[PDB]
Amino acid sequence: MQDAITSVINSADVQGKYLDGSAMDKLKAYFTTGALRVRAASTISANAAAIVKEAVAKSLLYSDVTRPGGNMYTTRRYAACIRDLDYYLRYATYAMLAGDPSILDERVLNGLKETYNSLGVPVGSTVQAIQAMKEVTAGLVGADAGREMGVYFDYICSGLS
Amino acid sequence: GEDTVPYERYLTPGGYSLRQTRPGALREDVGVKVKVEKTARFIELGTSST
Ligand SMILES: CCC1=C(C)/C(=C/C2=NC(=C\c3[nH]c(/C=C4\NC(=O)[C@H](C)[C@H]4CC)c(C)c3CCC(=O)O)/C(CCC(=O)O)=C2C)NC1=O
Repeated sequence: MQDAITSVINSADVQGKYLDGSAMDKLKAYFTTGALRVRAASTISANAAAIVKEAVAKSLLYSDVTRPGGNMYTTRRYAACIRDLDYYLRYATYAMLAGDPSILDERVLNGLKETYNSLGVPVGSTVQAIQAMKEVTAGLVGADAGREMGVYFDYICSGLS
Repeated sequence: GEDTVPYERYLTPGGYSLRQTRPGALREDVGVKVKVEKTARFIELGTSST
């Protein structure tokens, strides 16, 4: 768990060097993008349940997975699916605020593949659900904030696949 | 000896003192010593390996 600042400090410390001009430029880049990160995080905190339910309405609804036999069939499985998608959106917001995806592979992508493979959860359908969540939130917060959200959404989909 | 045009073989100490000890023509050993330029030992010890 480290943001862009802590990773820059960790690189300069593992070097043992002081903060040179490249580290200063990286921190200036983060300190310019931080206000946009803050406003996108507020806008995403506004519409958590709406983004999640629009992602299910785009991908998972009216398909086979909500029908009998699907892994999203029962009300318990539906509630756990909404819980999993809320987790993905919340941690993508955290990784957007930090500017570093270390929290994603520390706390989402750690044992997620083995959990989903033990439960029988389809990984492709949940990857499509995360992609639709990314599409909806990029329609919500704009072009560049949607892109800096979608880089961590693509990180979650890549670590899941 | 009948093959070469002359050339300036000797200077006086006035003329050599004129041309060489000018600041751009100068070296930096020429008259007093220069000490060795090592890096600081606490920087050398603070690195990440011997
Ligand atoms: C914060 C990081 C983190 C994540 C992401 C996480 C996921 C996680 N998802 C689970 C279940 C689940 N996850 C899903 C989700 C899906 N199945 C589908 O068909 C859809 C494609 C997809 C949703 C988009 C479902 C249906 C279950 C329930 C499985 C069951 O009850 O048999 C379980 C099983 C235990 C429990 O429900 O409470 C865990 C631990 N745990 C974590 O600590």
